[PDB]
Amino acid sequence: MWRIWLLFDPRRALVLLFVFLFGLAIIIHFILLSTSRFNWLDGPRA
Amino acid sequence: MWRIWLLFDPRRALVLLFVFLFGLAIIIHFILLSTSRFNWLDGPRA
Amino acid sequence: WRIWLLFDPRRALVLLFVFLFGLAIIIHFILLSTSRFNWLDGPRA
Amino acid sequence: MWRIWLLFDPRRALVLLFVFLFGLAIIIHFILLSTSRFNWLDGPRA
Amino acid sequence: MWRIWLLFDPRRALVLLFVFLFGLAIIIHFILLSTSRFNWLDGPRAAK
Amino acid sequence: MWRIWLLFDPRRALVLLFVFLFGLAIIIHFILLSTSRFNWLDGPRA
Amino acid sequence: AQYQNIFTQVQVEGPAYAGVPLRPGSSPRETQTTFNYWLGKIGDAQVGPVYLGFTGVCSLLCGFVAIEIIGLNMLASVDWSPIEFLRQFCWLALEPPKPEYGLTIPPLKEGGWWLMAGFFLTVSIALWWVRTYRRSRALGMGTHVSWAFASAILLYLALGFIQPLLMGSWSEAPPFGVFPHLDWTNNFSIKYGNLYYNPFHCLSIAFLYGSALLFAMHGATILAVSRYGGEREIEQMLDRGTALERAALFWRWTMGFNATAESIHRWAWWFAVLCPLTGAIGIILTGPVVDNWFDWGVKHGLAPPR
Amino acid sequence: AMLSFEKKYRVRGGTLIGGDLFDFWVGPFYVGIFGVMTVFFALIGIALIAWNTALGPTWNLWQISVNPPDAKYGLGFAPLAEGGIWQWVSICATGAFVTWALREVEICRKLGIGFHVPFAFSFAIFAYVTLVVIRPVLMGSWSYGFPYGIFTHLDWVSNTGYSYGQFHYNPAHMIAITFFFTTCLALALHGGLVLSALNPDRGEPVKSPEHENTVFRDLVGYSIGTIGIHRLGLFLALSAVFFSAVCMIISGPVLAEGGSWPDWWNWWRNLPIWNP
Amino acid sequence: MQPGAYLDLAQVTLYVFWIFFAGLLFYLRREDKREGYPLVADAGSGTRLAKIGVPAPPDPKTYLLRGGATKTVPSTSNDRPNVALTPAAPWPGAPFVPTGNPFADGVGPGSYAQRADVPELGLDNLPIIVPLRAAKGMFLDPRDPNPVGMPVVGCDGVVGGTVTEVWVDRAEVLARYLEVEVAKSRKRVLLPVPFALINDPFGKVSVDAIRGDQFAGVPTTSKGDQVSKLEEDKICAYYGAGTLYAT
Amino acid sequence: SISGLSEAEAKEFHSIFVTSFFLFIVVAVVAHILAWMWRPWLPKATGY
Amino acid sequence: SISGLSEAEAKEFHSIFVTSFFLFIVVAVVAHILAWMWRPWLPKATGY
Amino acid sequence: SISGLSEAEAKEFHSIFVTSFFLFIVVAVVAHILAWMWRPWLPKATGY
Amino acid sequence: ISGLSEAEAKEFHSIFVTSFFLFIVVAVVAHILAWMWRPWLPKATGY
Amino acid sequence: SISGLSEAEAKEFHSIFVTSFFLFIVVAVVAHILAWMWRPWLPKATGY
Amino acid sequence: ISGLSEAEAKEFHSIFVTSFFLFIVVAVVAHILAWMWRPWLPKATGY
Ligand code: BCL
Ligand code: BCL
Ligand code: BCL
Ligand SMILES: CC[C@H]1c2cc3[nH]c4c(c3C)C(=O)[C@H](C(=O)OC)c4c3nc(cc4[nH]c(cc(n2)[C@@H]1C)c(C(C)=O)c4C)[C@@H](C)[C@@H]3CCC(=O)OC/C=C(\C)CCC[C@@H](C)CCC[C@@H](C)CCCC(C)C
Ligand SMILES: COC1=C(OC)C(=O)C(C/C=C(/C)CC/C=C(\C)CC/C=C(\C)CC/C=C(\C)CC/C=C(\C)CC/C=C(\C)CC/C=C(/C)CC/C=C(\C)CC/C=C(\C)CCC=C(C)C)=C(C)C1=O
Ligand SMILES: COC1=C(OC)C(=O)C(C/C=C(\C)CC/C=C(\C)CC/C=C(\C)CC/C=C(\C)CC/C=C(\C)CC/C=C(\C)CC/C=C(/C)CC/C=C(\C)CC/C=C(\C)CCC=C(C)C)=C(C)C1=O
Ligand SMILES: CC(C)C/C=C/[C@@H](C)C/C=C/[C@@H](C)CCC[C@@H](C)CCCC[C@H](C)CCC[C@@H](C)CCC[C@@H](C)CCCC(C)(C)O
Ligand SMILES: [Fe+3]
Repeated sequence: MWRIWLLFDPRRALVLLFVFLFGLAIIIHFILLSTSRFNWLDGPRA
Repeated sequence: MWRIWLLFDPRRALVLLFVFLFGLAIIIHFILLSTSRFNWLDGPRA
Repeated sequence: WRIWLLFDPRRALVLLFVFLFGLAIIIHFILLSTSRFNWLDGPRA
Repeated sequence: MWRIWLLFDPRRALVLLFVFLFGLAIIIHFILLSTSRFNWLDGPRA
Repeated sequence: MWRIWLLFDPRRALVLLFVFLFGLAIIIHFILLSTSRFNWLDGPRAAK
Repeated sequence: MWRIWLLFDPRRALVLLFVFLFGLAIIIHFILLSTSRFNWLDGPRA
Repeated sequence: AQYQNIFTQVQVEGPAYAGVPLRPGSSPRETQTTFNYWLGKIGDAQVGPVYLGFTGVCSLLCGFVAIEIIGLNMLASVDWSPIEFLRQFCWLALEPPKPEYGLTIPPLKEGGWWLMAGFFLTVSIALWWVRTYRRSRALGMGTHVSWAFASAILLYLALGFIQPLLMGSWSEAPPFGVFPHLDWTNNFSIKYGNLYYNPFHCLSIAFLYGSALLFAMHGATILAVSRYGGEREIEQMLDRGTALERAALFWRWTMGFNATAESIHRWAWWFAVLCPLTGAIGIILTGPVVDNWFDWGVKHGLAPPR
Repeated sequence: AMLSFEKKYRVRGGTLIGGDLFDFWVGPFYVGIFGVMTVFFALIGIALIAWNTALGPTWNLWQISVNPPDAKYGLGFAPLAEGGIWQWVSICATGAFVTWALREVEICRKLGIGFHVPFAFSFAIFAYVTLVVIRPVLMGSWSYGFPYGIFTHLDWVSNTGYSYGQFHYNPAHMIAITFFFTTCLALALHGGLVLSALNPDRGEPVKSPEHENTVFRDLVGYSIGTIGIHRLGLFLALSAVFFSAVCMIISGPVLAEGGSWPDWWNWWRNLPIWNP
Repeated sequence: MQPGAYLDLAQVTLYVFWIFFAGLLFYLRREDKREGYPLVADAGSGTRLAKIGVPAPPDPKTYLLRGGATKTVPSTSNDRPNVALTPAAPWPGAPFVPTGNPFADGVGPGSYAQRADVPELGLDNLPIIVPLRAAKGMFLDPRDPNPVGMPVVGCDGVVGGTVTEVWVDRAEVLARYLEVEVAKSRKRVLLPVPFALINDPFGKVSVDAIRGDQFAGVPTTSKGDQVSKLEEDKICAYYGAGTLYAT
Repeated sequence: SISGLSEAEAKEFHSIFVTSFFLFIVVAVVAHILAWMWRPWLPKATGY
Repeated sequence: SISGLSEAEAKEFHSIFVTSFFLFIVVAVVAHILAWMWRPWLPKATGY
Repeated sequence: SISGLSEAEAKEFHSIFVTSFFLFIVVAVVAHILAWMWRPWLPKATGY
Repeated sequence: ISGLSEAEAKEFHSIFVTSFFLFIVVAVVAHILAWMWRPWLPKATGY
Repeated sequence: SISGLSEAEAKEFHSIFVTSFFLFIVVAVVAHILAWMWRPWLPKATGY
Repeated sequence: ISGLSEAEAKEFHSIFVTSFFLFIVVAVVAHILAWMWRPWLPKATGY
C-alpha cells in the first residue's frame, strides 16, 4: 500500500487531505448546530 | 515524528498553522457571542 | 534563546504588528457595538 | 532600541507610520463626529 | 532636524505634501458647508 | 525664492497648476450657482 | 492537429525583462519582479515591474479616500459591529441624498458623505484616464486605449452626474452598494416606463452581444491558425503569411466577407466602444426628455396599445 | 471572384457527405451539402414566418410575432393554425444552425486549421436549445418557449424575469453578467492595444510586442501576452453563455415559478456564526 | 419638435445614430479591403476591367519601419499566383487539382506565402527565433517535460526521429520549434510546437499530421542558428499539407 | 519512483501516516461513543 | 540640478512667474471686492 | 533533504515545537475548565 | 543617499522652516477670525 | 544560517523582543484591571 | 543590513524619539482639554 507515495507527492496530497477533513468537520458541526435536537449551546427550541 | 520536518518547510507550516488557528478562534468566539446563554458582554436576552 | 535562524525579523515583525492592530480594532468595535460597554453614548433605550 | 534601524529602512518605515497614524486619526474623528454627545459641529441632537 | 533631507528626496516629499494639504482643506471646507451652523453662503437651514 | 525651480520642472508645474486652477474655479462657480442667495441667474428662489 | 492551444506544454524561463526604455520625461520604474507558474500555463509568467508616478499615486489616494468614506458609513449604519457587518455586507450601502435638497450640499447623514465619495471617486477615475494616456504616450504609441476608456467614463458620468443635473436632484443617482445598486437598477427601469422600449438601450444591448460574438470569433480564429504562426498579429500585417490568408479565407468562404490583420481590431474597438456610448445617450434621454418609454414605443408603432 | 492570393487554396477534398458533387463555390461562398441544407432550412423558416404574418393583423416589422402553443397541448403537437407554426419554425431554425456548424467544419477541414470556431458556435446553439427545448420540457409544455418577435420576446424576457421575485439575485445570472462585462472590457483593451501598436504617434516607427508588454506592465503591473489574450477572450465569451444557460436551467425547473431569488441568499444570513 | 407633435428629440437622435452607423459600416468595409484586391475573375468572365466590389479599395498605405525603411500594403508580391494546379471542370466555381506533389509544390492546405527571406530582427537587431544553445540565460522550467531525448512518431506509429533542441522566441518567451534529427540521416528539421503533442505516449512526441517516414522531406534552414520568415512559413505549410494529403 | 521519492522514504512516510490515521480513527470512535451517550440519533418511524 | 536648469534660467522663469501670479492676484482681489459689494457672506447665527 | 534542513535542526525544532504545543494544550484545558465553571453546555433533551 | 549635498540640505531645511512657519501663522489668524465668527465646542445641552 | 542573521544577533534581537513583549503585556494587564473597575463582565445566567 | 551605519542609526533614533515624545505631550494636552469639554466613560445608568 505504501506505493501510493511512489505515485503521489506526500507534501502536495497531505495539505489537500487536511483541507478536506477540516471542511467536512466544519460542515457537519454547522449542520448539527442548526438543528433543534443536537444543538449543544442553546439547547432545544420550543 | 521529527521526520516531517525533512519534508515540510517550517517557514510556511507555522504560518499556515497560525493563520488557521486564529481563524478558528475567531469563528468559535463569534459563535459563542451570537448566542444568548454564552454572551459574556450584554448577557442573556429577553 | 529562541532560534531566529529561521524567520526573518523584518517580515515576522511587520506581519505581527499589522495583525495586532487588526485584532485591537476588532475588539474595540465589538465593545462599541454593545450597549453595556459603549463608552461614548452610553446605554441604549 | 536604536538597533531596529539596522533592520528597517527609515524611509519606508516612516512613511508607513505616517500613513497609519493619519488613518487612525481620521477614523477616530469620524467615529466622534458620528455620535450625538461628542458632535462638536451642530452640537447634540434634539 | 536638517539631517532628515539625507533620507527623503525633497521633490517627492514637497510634491506629496501639497497634495495632502489641499485634499485635507477641501474635505474640511465640504464638511463645514454641509452643516447648518457653519454654512457661510446661505446660512442656517429653515427650521422645520 | 527662485530655488524652487531647481527642484521642479517648469513645464510639469505649469500644466498641473493650470489644470488645478481651472478645476477649482469651475467647482466654486458651480457651488455658488447651486445656492439660493448667490445665484446670479433667476436670483433667489421666491 | 490534436494539440489544442489552450494550455502551454513546456514553459521557457529566462531573466526578467525591465521594459522598453521610456521617452524622456518620466520617472524610473520599480525593480521588484517575480514569476508565477500558473499564469504561465495560460499566458505570461512574469509579474511586474510596475510604474508609479504622480498620476497613479494620486488616483490611488483619491480612490481610497472614497472607499474609506463608503466603508466607514457602512460600519456606522450597523452600529460598528464587525459581526453584523460581515453578516450582511452585500445588503449595506451609502444612499444618495434625499429628494428634498435638490442640487445643494445636504447634511452629512442625508447625502453629504455620498456627495464627497462621488467627488473623490470621480477625481480618481479622471486621474486614471490621464495615467493611461500618459503611459501610452511615453512609449510613442497611439492613444486608442484611453479613448476607449473615455466611453466607459462617459457612461459612468451620465449615470451619476449628468442625468441628476438635468433632472435637478442628486437623489436620481445610484447608491454605493452591491445589492442596493442592483435594486436601484430595477427601480430605475420600473420608474421611467419599461427600459426595454428605449431604442438606445436596445442598441447598447445589440453592441454588447456583438462584442461577445466578435471576441469569441476572433479568439477561436486566432487559436485555429496559431499552428501557422497566427498569434503574431503585428508581423502578419507588415508581411502577410499563410496564417492570416487562411484566417481570411475561412470567413470569406463562410459568410462572404472578411477583414485584414488590422481591420478586425478596428471592428473590435468600435463594437466595444459603441456599447457605453449608446448607453450614455439612452440614459441622458431618460427623464430629461422621455419619462415613459412604453408610451413612446406605442406612439411609434413598437407595440400595440396594450 | 477569388482574392489575389486565393487560387492556390481552392483545392478539391475535405468533405463529410456528398463527395465531389457539392464541392464548389458560388461567388465567395463555399457550398457543400450543408450549405444547400442550411439555405433550404432558412428559406422554409422565412416563408413560414411570412405566412404566419399574412394570417395576422399587421405587417409592421416591430410587431410581427410567432407565438408558441397554448399550455393545454402539453408537449404534443399543436394544430398548425394554433401553435404548430412555432414548432416547425423551431425545427427549421435548429436544422439551419446545425448545418451551418457542419459547413464550418467542412471549411476547416479543407483549409487545414483547427476546429475552434464551430466548437464555439456550439455554445450558442446549446443556449438556444436550452431556451426552446430543454427548459420547456423540464417545465412540462411548449408554451414556455419564447415568441419569435422583435419586441414580443423582450416582453417574454421581462415576464419570465419578474416571475421569480427579482431576477438580479440569481447567482449564475450574476456570474454570467460579470463574464459579459469582462468580455467587453477585454475586447476594447485588445483592439485599442493592437491599433496603437500599428498606428503609433506622429513620426514614430511601427511598434513591437515588447512595447505591448511594456505598456500594460506600466499600467497595471502585468501583461498576459499575445496568445494569452486570445485564449482569455474565448474563455470569457464561452463562460458567459455557459453560465447564462445554467442560469435559465435552474429557474423554474429547480426554483419554483412563484419563488424569490432574494430569499435564497438568506442561507448566508442564517449561518450560526451570527444568526441568533 | 413641439410638445404634442409626432416628431420628437428621441427619434431625431436615433436617426442621427442610424446615419452615423451607416457611415461607420462603410468605413470599416473600406478598411477591410487592404489585402487581396482587385479580385481574380473566374472562368468565362471578362478580364478587361477589374472587380473591386462596391466599397472601393482605398489607396495604398505606408508604414514606417524601425530602421528607417517603409512598407506599402497591399503586399502584392506575397500572392504566388502561378502554382501547379489544374481546374477540375470548365465552369465557374470549380475546385483545382494538384498536378504534381502537393508537399513540394505548396498548394492546398500545404500552401505558403512568398514572405521576405530574412529573420525577424527583434528590438536589438538580433534574431528572436533562436536555439536554446544560442540564447544565454534561458532554460526549460524543470516542472515541465524535457522533450530533448524523446523520439517522435508520425500519424502511423512509425518513429521518424528524435528531439535534439528546442528553439525559443526571445522577447516573447515561449517554445516555438523542436529540432528533430531524422532516424537514419544525421540531418535536422524543425517541428512547430502547435503541431506536436509532447509526452502523449509517456516518453514520446506524437505528430498526427504526417507519417513518420515523411520527416525526411521537411524543408531545412540555411543557417543552423537562425530561420527566415519564408523558411518558417514553408516549414509550417509542409506540416499543414499532411492534414489532407498524408492518406 | 516518479513522485521524486525513494522506496525507503516512501515506507517511512507510510508508516508514520498509518499510525497517525489510526490514532485519529480511535479518537473519533471514542468521540462518537460519547456523542451517542449524550443524545442518540436514528429515531423510529414514529419519531423520538 | 534635479530640474536640469541653469540658475539664470531659474531666475528668469521666477521673474515672469511672479509677474503673472501678481497680476492674477490683483484681478482676483478686485473681483472679490465687487462680489462683496454685490452680496456679503458670513451671516449671523440667526441669518441675514 | 527536501525542506532544506539537516537532521539536527529538524530534531531540535521538533522538540521546541512539541513543548510549545503542549503548553498551548494545557492552557486551553485550564481555559475550558474555567469556562465550564462559568456556564455549562451540553443540556438535556428538555433543556437546562 | 537622497542625492543631496550637505550645504544645500541645510538651505532647503531653512527655507522649509520659514515657509512652514508662515503657513502656520496665517492658519492661526484664520482660526481666530473663524472663532469670533462662530464658536464651536457647544455645551452638552446645545448652543 | 537560513534567516541571514548571525547567532549573536539572534540572541540580541530575541532579548529586545522579549522585553518589549513583556512591557506590552504588563500595560495590557493594568488596562484590564481598570476596565473591570469600570464595567465587570461575565454575568450570571440570570443577568447582571 | 538596511543601509545604515551604527552611528547614523543612533542619531536618527534620537531624533525619532524626541519627535515621538513631543507628539505624545501634545496629545496628552489635547486629551486633558477634551475631557474638560465633554467627559466619557459613563455609569451603567448613563450620564
Ligand atoms: C458671484 C458670481 C459672479 C462671479 C464672481 C467671481 C469671483 C469672486 C471670481 C471670479 C473669477 C472668474 N470668473 Mg466670474 N463670476 C460670475 C460669473 C462668471 C461667468 C458666467 C458666464 O456667469 C464666467 C464665464 C465667469 C468667469 C470667470 C473667470 C474670468 C474667472 C475665473 C478664473 C479662472 O477660471 O482660472 C482659470 C485659469 C486658467 C489658466 C485655466 C486654463 C485652462 C486650462 C489650462 C485648460 C483646461 C482644459 C479643460 C479641462 C478642458 C475641458 C473644459 C470644458 C470643455 C469646459 N464668471 C458671477 C457673475 N468670478 C475669478 C477671477 O477673477 O480670477 C482671475 C474670481 O476670483
Ligand atoms: C430591470 C433592469 C432593466 C435594465 C436596466 C438598466 C439600467 C439603469 C442601465 C442598463 C444598462 C445596460 N443594460 Mg440593461 N436592463 C435590463 C435588461 C438588460 C438585459 C437583458 C437580457 O434583459 C441585458 C443584456 C442588459 C444590458 C445592458 C447593457 C447594454 C447596458 C450596460 C452597459 C455596460 O456595460 O455598463 C457597465 C459599465 C459601466 C457602468 C461604466 C464603468 C465605469 C468605470 C469605467 C468603472 C470604474 C470602477 C471603479 C474604478 C471601481 C471602484 C469603485 C468603488 C469600489 C465604488 N440589460 C432590464 C430591462 N440597464 C446601462 C445603460 O447604459 O443602458 C442605457 C444602464 O445605465
Ligand atoms: C426583468 C428581466 C431581468 C432579466 C431576465 C432574463 C431572462 C428571462 C433571460 C435573461 C438572460 C440574460 N440576461 Mg438578464 N435579466 C435582467 C437584467 C440583465 C442585465 C442588467 C444590466 O440588468 C444584464 C447585463 C443581463 C444579462 C443577461 C445575460 C446573462 C443573459 C443574456 C445572454 C444570453 O442569454 O446568451 C444566449 C445567446 C443566444 C441564445 C444567441 C443564440 C444564437 C443563435 C444560435 C444564432 C441565431 C442566428 C439568427 C437566427 C440568424 C441571423 C442571421 C442574419 C442574416 C444576421 N440581464 C432583468 C433584471 N435575463 C437570458 C439567458 O440567460 O438565457 C441563456 C434569459 O433567458
Ligand atoms: C468598452 C467599455 C468597457 C470598459 C472599458 C475599459 N475599462 C477600463 C479601460 C477600458 C478601455 C482602461 O483602460 C482601464 C484599465 O486600467 O483597464 C486595465 C479600465 C478600468 N475599468 C475598470 C473597471 C470596470 N470597467 C467596467 C466596464 C467597462 N470597461 C466596459 C464594459 C466595469 C463594470 C462593468 O462595472 C468596471 C468595474 C478598472 C479595472 C479600470 C479603471 C481603474 C480606475 O479607474 O482606478 C481608479 C482607482 C481606484 C478606484 C482606487 C482603488 C483601487 C482599485 C479598487 C481600482 C483598480 C486598480 C487596478 C485596475 C490597478 C492597480 C495597479 C497597482 C499596481 C497600482
Ligand atoms: C472624515 O472623512 C474622511 C474619510 O473618512 C470618512 C476618509 O477616510 C479620509 C481618507 C483617508 C483615509 C483614512 C485612507 C488613507 C488615505 C490617505 C492616508 C491619503 C490621504 C488623502 C487626503 C487627506 C486627501 C487626498 C486628496 C488627493 C490625493 C488629491 C485631491 C485632488 C483633488 C480633489 C482635485 C481637485 C478637484 C479638481 C481640480 C476638479 C477638476 C476635475 C477633474 C476630475 C480633473 C482633475 C485632474 C487634476 C487636477 C490633475 C491633472 C494632472 C495632470 C494633467 C498630469 C500633469 C503631469 C504630472 C506628472 C504632474 C479622509 C481624508 C476624510 O477626511
Ligand atoms: C421547440 O420545437 C420543437 C422542436 O425542437 C426544435 C422539435 O424538434 C420538436 C420535435 C422533437 C421531438 C418530438 C423529440 C424531442 C426530444 C428531446 C429533444 C429530448 C432530448 C433528446 C436527446 C437527449 C437526444 C437528442 C437527439 C435528437 C432527438 C435528434 C433527432 C434525430 C433525428 C431527426 C434522426 C436523425 C439523426 C440525427 C439528425 C441526430 C441523432 C441524434 C443524436 C443525439 C446523435 C448523437 C451523435 C453521437 C453520439 C456522436 C456522432 C458521431 C459522428 C458524427 C461520427 C463522425 C465520424 C467519425 C468516424 C468520428 C418539437 C415538437 C418542437 O416543438
Ligand atoms: C459639489 C460638487 C463639486 C461635488 C460633486 C462632484 C460629482 C462629480 C460627483 C458625482 C458622483 C457620481 C459620478 C458617482 C455615482 C456612482 C454610480 C455611477 C455607481 C455606484 C457604485 C456601485 C458599486 C457596486 C458600489 C459598491 C462599493 C462598496 C461595496 C465597497 C465598500 C468598501 C468598504 C468595505 C471599505 C473597507 C472597510 C474600511 C472600514 C477598512 O474602510
Ligand atoms: Fe488579435
